[PDB]
Amino acid sequence: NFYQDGPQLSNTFRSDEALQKILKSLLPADAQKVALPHLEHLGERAVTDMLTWAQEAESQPPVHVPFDPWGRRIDDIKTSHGWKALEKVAAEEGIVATAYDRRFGAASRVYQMALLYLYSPSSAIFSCPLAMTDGAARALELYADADLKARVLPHLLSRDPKTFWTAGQWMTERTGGSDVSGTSTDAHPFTGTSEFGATHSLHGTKWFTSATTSQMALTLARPDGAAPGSRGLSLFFLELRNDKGELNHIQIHRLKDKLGTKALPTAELSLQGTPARMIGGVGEGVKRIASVLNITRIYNSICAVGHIRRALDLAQDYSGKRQAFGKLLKDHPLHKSTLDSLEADFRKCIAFSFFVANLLGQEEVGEASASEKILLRVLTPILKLYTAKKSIHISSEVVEMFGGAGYVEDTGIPRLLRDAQVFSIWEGTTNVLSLDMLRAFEKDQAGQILEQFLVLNEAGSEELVRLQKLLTLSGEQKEQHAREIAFLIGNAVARIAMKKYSL
Amino acid sequence: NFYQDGPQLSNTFRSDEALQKILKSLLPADAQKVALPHLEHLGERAVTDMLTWAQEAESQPPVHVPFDPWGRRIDDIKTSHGWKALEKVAAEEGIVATAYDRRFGAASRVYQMALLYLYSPSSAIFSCPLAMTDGAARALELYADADLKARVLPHLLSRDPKTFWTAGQWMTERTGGSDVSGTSTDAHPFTGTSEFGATHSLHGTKWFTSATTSQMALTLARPDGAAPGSRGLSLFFLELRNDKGELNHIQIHRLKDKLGTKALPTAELSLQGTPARMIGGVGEGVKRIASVLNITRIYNSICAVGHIRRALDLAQDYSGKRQAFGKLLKDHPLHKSTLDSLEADFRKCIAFSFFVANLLGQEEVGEASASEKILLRVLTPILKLYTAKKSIHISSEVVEMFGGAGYVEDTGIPRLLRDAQVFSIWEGTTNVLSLDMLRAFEKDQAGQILEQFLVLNEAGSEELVRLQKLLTLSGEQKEQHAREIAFLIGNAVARIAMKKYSL
Amino acid sequence: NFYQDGPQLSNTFRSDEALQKILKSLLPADAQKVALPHLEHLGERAVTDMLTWAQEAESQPPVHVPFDPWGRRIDDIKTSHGWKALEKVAAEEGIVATAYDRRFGAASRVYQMALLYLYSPSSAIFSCPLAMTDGAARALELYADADLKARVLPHLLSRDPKTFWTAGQWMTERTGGSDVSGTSTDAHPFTGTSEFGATHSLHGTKWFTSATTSQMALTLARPDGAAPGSRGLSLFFLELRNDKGELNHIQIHRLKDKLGTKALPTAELSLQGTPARMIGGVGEGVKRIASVLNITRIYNSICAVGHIRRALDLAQDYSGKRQAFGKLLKDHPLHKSTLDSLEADFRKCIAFSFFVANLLGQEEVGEASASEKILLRVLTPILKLYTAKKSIHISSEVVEMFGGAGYVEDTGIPRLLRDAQVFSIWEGTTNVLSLDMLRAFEKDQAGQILEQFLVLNEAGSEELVRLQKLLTLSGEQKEQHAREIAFLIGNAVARIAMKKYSL
Amino acid sequence: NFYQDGPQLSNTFRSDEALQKILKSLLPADAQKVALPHLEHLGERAVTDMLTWAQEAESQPPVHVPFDPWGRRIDDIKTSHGWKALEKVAAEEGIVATAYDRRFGAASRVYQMALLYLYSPSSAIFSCPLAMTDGAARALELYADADLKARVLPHLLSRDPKTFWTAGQWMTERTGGSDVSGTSTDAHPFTGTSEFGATHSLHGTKWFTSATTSQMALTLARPDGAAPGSRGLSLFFLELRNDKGELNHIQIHRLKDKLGTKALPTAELSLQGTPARMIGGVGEGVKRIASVLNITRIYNSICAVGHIRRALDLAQDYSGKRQAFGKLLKDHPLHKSTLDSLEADFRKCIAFSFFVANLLGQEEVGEASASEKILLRVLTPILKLYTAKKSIHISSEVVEMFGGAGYVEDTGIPRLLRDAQVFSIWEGTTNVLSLDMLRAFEKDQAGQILEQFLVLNEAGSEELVRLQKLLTLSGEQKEQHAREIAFLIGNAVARIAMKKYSL
Repeated sequence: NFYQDGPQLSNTFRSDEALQKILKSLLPADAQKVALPHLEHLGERAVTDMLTWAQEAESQPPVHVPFDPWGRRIDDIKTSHGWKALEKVAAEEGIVATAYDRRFGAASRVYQMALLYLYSPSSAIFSCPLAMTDGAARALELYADADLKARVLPHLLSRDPKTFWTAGQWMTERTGGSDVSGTSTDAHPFTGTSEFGATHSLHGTKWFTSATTSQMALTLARPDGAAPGSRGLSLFFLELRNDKGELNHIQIHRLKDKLGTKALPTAELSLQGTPARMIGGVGEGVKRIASVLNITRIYNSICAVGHIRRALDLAQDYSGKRQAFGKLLKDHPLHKSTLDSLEADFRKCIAFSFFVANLLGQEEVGEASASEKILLRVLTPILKLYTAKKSIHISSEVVEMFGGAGYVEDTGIPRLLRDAQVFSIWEGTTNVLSLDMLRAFEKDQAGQILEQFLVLNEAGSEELVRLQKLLTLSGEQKEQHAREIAFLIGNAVARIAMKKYSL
Repeated sequence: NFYQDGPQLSNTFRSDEALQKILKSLLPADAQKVALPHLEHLGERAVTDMLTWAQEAESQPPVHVPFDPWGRRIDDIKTSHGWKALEKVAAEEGIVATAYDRRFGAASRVYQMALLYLYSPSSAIFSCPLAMTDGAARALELYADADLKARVLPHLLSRDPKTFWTAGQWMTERTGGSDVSGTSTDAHPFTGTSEFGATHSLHGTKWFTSATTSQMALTLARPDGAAPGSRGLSLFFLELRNDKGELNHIQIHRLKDKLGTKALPTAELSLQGTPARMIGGVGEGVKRIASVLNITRIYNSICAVGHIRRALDLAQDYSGKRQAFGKLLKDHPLHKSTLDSLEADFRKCIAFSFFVANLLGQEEVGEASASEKILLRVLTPILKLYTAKKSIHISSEVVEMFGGAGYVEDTGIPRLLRDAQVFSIWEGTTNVLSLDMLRAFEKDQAGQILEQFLVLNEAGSEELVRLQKLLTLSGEQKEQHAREIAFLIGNAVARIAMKKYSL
Repeated sequence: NFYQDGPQLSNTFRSDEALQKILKSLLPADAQKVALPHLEHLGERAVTDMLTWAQEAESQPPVHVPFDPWGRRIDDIKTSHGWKALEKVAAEEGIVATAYDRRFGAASRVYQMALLYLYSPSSAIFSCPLAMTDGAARALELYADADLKARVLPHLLSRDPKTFWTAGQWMTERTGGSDVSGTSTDAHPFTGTSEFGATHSLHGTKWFTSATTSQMALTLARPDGAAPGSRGLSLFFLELRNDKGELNHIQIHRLKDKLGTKALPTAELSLQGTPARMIGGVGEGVKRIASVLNITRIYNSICAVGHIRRALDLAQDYSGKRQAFGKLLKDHPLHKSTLDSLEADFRKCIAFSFFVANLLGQEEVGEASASEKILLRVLTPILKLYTAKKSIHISSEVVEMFGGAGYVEDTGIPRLLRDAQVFSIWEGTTNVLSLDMLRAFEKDQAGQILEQFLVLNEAGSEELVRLQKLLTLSGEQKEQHAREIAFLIGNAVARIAMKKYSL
Repeated sequence: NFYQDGPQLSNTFRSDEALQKILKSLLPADAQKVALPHLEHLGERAVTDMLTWAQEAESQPPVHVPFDPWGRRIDDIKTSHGWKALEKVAAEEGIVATAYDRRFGAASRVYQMALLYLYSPSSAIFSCPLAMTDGAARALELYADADLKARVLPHLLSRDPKTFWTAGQWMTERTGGSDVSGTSTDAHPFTGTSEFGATHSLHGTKWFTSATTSQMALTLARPDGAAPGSRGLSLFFLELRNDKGELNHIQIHRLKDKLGTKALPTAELSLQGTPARMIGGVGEGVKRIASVLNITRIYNSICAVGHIRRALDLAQDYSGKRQAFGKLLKDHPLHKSTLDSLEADFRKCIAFSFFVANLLGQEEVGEASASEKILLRVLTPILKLYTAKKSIHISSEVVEMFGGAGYVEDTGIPRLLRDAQVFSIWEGTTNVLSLDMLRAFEKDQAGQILEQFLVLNEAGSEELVRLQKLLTLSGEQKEQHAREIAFLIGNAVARIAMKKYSL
């Protein structure tokens, strides 16, 4: 008799007025001429072939096969065809490469982040490998010798699926992930054959990694003569496999069985003499990898806001199809008010995100003012923790908006919450990033540069007045209030950005 | 080399100063004589044999076996030994029965709810069957003929596992759960044999049920020739199986694959001429079933707060074992402030819950004033939506407090979020209960009785002023503000209750 | 250190001297011109893309999805991409269609059976659907009205994957498969709409079926008012789905969890008013369906022998790679003698199979003598039970030849035994076919025609003497000796055929 | 409507006339007084609580958990409660210990083998650990120092579940299992703490083992100064865990996913400095472990015949419940003749098995004549390969006797074939044991002692005449015919034993 119609998606570029308004403000005419048709195309893929491949990957999670039938240690990771297909899309659509083709100045990074914004929610979180790939490319561009750059960058930035590499970023060990000072991976001097000029061999265990689907990784290790703690750490480049395709003295222990991001392989592994090449100098590892973090944290933000948009698209569509007590849900004043509130949060998030992406683009093309560089540094952790918390809140409300159906996995709706919860954890928790914000304040007059910016652009906001009072408090009291400070700034900046983009 | 020590629990009665303070206020001396050692005993089981049985049930979810090997339709649901054991615990510890032994007046229900509070978080949500069992006993006690009470109550209230029955409550159909007016299950006059005086046969589909875990159920159906909508619905009692152990014309379609509560069988089923007995008169179904809803909503609340306590117990213990940047997490001011904030929320929730539990007890022993009965009616939906939202927020924060480990299933931590999300959905969503609160106001001056209660018991405040101003608004403006109104009231009653119990 | 190299296959046409000798004897020059390059091509696919697709299908068995997420009964069966691909191969390589292109007279069927012989062992038993498809085409060709032939034959005999249909054959019910007289499926007159001229609606349960893999099926049912037993049964044609792709009143109960053939969906289903079209007259069902049985039994035989060849190819290759006590296994006299014995059995089986395949071809093009038609009738059940038993014996010996590895599933070797066991059970057990042989003798002097054939074609022998003595026995003594009689005949015909083909 | 009744078992002692006749011949009066009531009791357990525990273990196969949630390598093997329960039965019922309590002389081993015969088919192959436990106890009794015997034998032979140990026998490596000469496990001298007087540390990989549920194991290793090949191998004792329960430098790679014996943990593991104690002298390992093989091979035989009896009990019962073509299966002459033939094979197997068990008992109490010791040596491999092949043949026929149902796993019938196939592989393949027979012939005039025995007890058998002609052939021709020779002897001896026991 009666059966409920479930939610349906529509082209994600055409359905997103906020994104279109933002790009009209941030993209110059020559950029729009190329970007808008590309984006409209990607928006179509997001609800057609990508959507199916993502569903396929989520329904067939990766499997570790440590041994072949005759006892050879192979450490294969079996993935779905859909997962492999989503990697190919990332290459051919230039989801990473677009940022590094800086034809459009600062707008190149904006255009790229718009591609990521459409791609990510339909990628089964392949966007995580892409974040680390982008971060790795920038790090190599900034710090690596010309020969290493010549070998690796054409792969990371390739638009050809056959040559495209992704990178892992292997920073977490059992001792800590927030704090890497306890890193126990040793780097012994290495003299031998290599295809990339390896200088050391690495011995240690990496506790969360993206396993072996990536061709390279960056990691931290402690050379034989180095000091303890963070300043005995150097940055290292390594390749996972040799010519023939066998792992370079890398052993996978197991895959993590995770709350969400289930299509994404996350492994514990051991480096057992893995050949590697030091980048930068002894002791410089932590501060050099800091430029990988800035990019991955802005990826995380954009992916979290794309996730919000996907949850709300499903909720909006359902609200026009589900009836209760005589009315469609969208026509119940309380239900509509809840949706409106979530959409308002979304608008803050997407404006804030692209405001920061623009700042990032400005810095990457050398056109950022001293003030803009400081703003980028302060706002990046704030953006990340802000959009992450919002994406979890919104995903949970959307699960509840579907009622009982929201709690049953074959509707696809519980995944929204399971996946969203990752965003406030990966690349730094709310508290770790709140403290990074407080430490950004202590350098280059950054607290005052932020204050001047807020006074210049919206002196009369309710957030600024409260924020000023908090910023006068003691050191440890500011730490205790660090979250409140972060969200006041995030909200103040979101409002400024929304006005700037006419949202 | 280094391995992190994971969280450990300790006796849940001794470790809970809040619960002890509340019980010292609410239980008279004679009740304490019986209750406190029972609770200390149950608090030990909660972290020993129950914890093991719950883990086993969560690791071995129920499985539907529709057919035996020779083609007989049997619709068996295979469960773990741990799940069966937790059912035995519910009987022998009197997790339901304690409330119906009313020697301690209003305190009998308070004592029972303290038992539930300790039991639920170590029950793999067997507490859900218990809520529906308790609700069914109350409905039968209030409305059923003497012969039906004599048959069924000794099973529902038994302390002997061999005799104990649980009940299902089958309201939800595909057309709706919030709104049951679209109920399509027909009740035809029945003149066949039964063991319980069946009067009708039921034909329809019940879309979320507790499957065949229960020996009986209450449900709604539309008798032949009855009016459309909720006004044509009657309340029906049925038993699931006959003498031989065969399902009484009930077919299980499948089990739901759920976000959480995975040990709990939740089934879609069809009634295919299921004999049933009408309770009460034609047209009275929804109003009679409200006494099941009120009890299950208070169970939900107590279970949500027990869940919060469990999440925080794990976080607190971990915070004394995990180090970062040289210090235990508990010694980082921001982490400590976050924990303190979550604990403050916990204290509001438990005080509010037992305040309402005491009111329920008062009404059940006939000692509640007219105003207190009205308070109970108004505060029950508020308590439910209030504690549910807090439980989800706190579980998500606790997941993030464990960092990466928090996101990995074998630590047991992701389950906190997956399970918590259920609390804001079953037995009513936030918005549906917000509206139930608003309809309660429009009956017997309930809004005015509520307001006098808040004014008498708490000083003037901006929140109070804000609430009074909201309560005068338009029909539709009150609806738009229904959530804000509910949380304003919830916060006020929580403060009042915390003061009363010296928390 | 040391790791054993596992078995490898090579092109299955080039590696099979027996098959090549048989085809040089049975195929005329014009047939060889077409067939030999086609077969060499298929022999390559059998060890490349087909082998990969079969492994994938065996590793991802079909899954029944009875309900969509919103409660619609859809009864989907999800299969692997590999399974779908192997269906495409069957069409494009003309694994069925080749027989019905009778330009080469009796040799068209011989050529088709050579294709099946190479295809089947790398098909994850998709060859089972093909047998039933071939059988259905023959039944329709022989018995169906022109309009039904015009509709259906272009699908069954299509070489285009977009147009190709397979058929199921639904005979078995819970009461019996060997004996269909207890068939309980009723056929009521039907006056509704259909796309194929349906005359009845079917109501009953079919206990082993190929589920919804097929677009059509043949089945038996009892029309209203018909006699009891097999004499009341008629043959029915039905299509599984309508225009919209919805099942035509067919419900799938579940898939069988089988010892082997795990990639093949085998379902229990209920016909719940399924429109169907009677073929032939009332009471003629069993006799008309015999032309499906005869073809499927010869398919079974060829598939059993292809299975034997696959098992021995693996054993032979392994025997040239595995060492024990200083020598390759092939150089141990006892191991070599065991292999030689299994190979001698293989040669009997393949010669016997193609001998009967040639007879089938002769009859299908109208060129078979009266005696040869009778030989075909007698030898078909014998061939089937004979090759089946040999396939099981040889598979078990090959499992043991691999030693411990033979018993471990990821080597692929245990599957040889699990799959082989099916061959002696479907389309008739050893005893049921032994009795079919005995009833065939009692019709048209068939026993005497058989005996003259053996005497003319083979010298006198103790086996021959033993057989003649058995063929004169009592009604019940012949039954007790039915197996011995069948294997005596099978061995005699195998020797005669081997001599004829110079094996 | 119609549903088939499935097969049911009855007390396995009372239902087995062949076993009872054998024990009346082999057990003296004082032995029968104790044994027969014990056996009747075990026969009841075999079809009640053991049957359920075995089903439970087969439905919940063991799982390897290499890491705890915090990264500690624990290599846990999770087993079902039923598996644990079947171990307890083995201890309390004295399934091993009974043989070593030699109150009844040679009849003690017979009584024990009768217990094994009833136990094994209902043990989910826990009888395999018991075989290795028995073998280990005998080896220690024969060759170990008094102090080691004092420590270990009370555990192996315990009737108390709390103190009972099982043993593994770790002889197979990747290089070979039939041939152990390629053993690569090194034994370095060890000086340190041990609880059992360890003398060496072991380094190597064992390719098939019974994992970590056993407390001890025997294995072969090559000391630092030893020769290559088999005479550089010494026999070693080791314990798997220390005081606290952690593995003694043993790492489990994975469990095998096997054709059958699915309840039994079979693991690949590495010895990584595992402390061990040499038993016997350097170079003596292979010949000392030969006395473990003799016991495990007779266990295998008895278990294989118990397996035959179980398959036939199910088939016999089904044959009295399934009808086809108007008659119960048992009443169809061809079906009855097939059953009779299988039962005749069973009678040969059980008589042969207990004839050899009696010989074993005679040798263990020092009462075997020179001729009887030689007969035991020659007949042991023959018994093992004979009963194994018969059990596979009979299991396959029984699967087919159940028709389609026989091929579907939830009937329990396919397991009969999957499990039976192990018997011809473990502890030696048919060919390896056939060659061991031929080598037994070359010592102590053994071929002539066997001939004299056959001439004395049944000169007129058809087997002897054929056997004599084969035994005159050349060395390599005897090897080529080794299987035929083995089965002729097996059949000749089975006939002699059947006459001796009045079967």
